[PDB]
Amino acid sequence: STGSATTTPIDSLDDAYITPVQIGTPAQTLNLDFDTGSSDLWVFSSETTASEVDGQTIYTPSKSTTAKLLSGATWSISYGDGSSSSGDVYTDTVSVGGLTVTGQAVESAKKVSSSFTEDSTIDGLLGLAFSTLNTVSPTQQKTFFDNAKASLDSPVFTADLGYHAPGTYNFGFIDTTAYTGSITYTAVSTKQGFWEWTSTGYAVGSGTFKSTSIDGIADTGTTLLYLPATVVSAYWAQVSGAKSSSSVGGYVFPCSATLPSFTFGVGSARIVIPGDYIDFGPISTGSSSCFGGIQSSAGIGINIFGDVALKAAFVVFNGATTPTLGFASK
Repeated sequence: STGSATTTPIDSLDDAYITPVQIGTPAQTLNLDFDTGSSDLWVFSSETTASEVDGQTIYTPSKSTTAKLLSGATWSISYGDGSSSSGDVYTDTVSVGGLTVTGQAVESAKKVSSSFTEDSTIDGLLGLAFSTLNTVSPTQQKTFFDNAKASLDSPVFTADLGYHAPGTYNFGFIDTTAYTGSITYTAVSTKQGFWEWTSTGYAVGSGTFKSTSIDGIADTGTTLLYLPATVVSAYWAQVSGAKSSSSVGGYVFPCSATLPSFTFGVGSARIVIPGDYIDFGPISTGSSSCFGGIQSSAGIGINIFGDVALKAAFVVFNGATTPTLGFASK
């Protein structure tokens, strides 16, 4: 089997991407944030504290003939930005782009933190990191991908995020028309439950490539590119007027600037992030100070190849017995 679904930016900045997901019988379609940095499939629901729902589409398990309460199971998750959600668990039929999993753990939110409430466009998350990070207790649950894997033509999914445009998540096959050149594969460590890999270095604009190992995670659920302070400083030094602002919480730059590209290494190959991808617009409405798309990972404790990086590539999440990551230009 295979699946193929379009993923769409939630706003003009590509702050996140939503992908339609069919849950239950009859189908209830929710727009979920596919997140290769976490491993819970959770949804706004009929059980969500009413004051914490503001425009999201909710899953109502009582209206699904295939929903079954997973007795005793609870979940609770905290994300790197300080947001959180928690609740109980159903199993139900979940389909993505024509690909169907029966008995998928659907984590029903009883509580969500303010940033989820305040984002009316995201109805939940669909985790695609390794199932070892799944927060369901006392019986940990498998991701959608993990459940689908055996049925897939090939045990892979691919992320093809658009810049200011829709893209595609495919399951079970590699669309050879979706990228240019060849796919370069690179080793993955699953020891932290992430799609963790080592970039071979970077360049800023037309500058020379610096060969240096950068361990990080391929994370579709993170907006920006978080890299070591040395790297990030070298990037923003090429932008006149750019500075790190503690009050804003990162590098800002004059909105009048033309940003240089940023290249990262995948083995001997190179992925080029165009400068425009690194502009996340005024820090506040009407401001001429713009927020940078490359930020320091210092104090996060991990480097994160988020959407800014991933949207410059066709990315293969290879879930073979020994997982690997593939990157191609596109």
